[PDB]
Amino acid sequence: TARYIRPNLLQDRLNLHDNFESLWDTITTSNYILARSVVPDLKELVSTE
Amino acid sequence: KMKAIVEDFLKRLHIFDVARVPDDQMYRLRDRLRLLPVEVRRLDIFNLI
Repeated sequence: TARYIRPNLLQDRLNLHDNFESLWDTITTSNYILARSVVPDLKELVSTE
Repeated sequence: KMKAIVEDFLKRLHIFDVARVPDDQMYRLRDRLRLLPVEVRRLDIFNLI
């Protein structure tokens, strides 16, 4: 009975990476914060002092 | 995890502020120890066990 909806992941289609700087910056920024949210925190360090 | 043995070692040799010395040097310490023989006494027993 299983049924899903195709994700539709056609690539770039639009090449903004060659003029729309203004917006890339906004993307990068975004994708970046996104990243930090994931990058696991570290553990077992050497006592600062 | 050997960060264990080194610690005790140095301690038993008073003077040294164990806590007040990094994990570094410590490892390098192992690296040198690993290349050393054992005192017949010590060794001769482990073989037995």
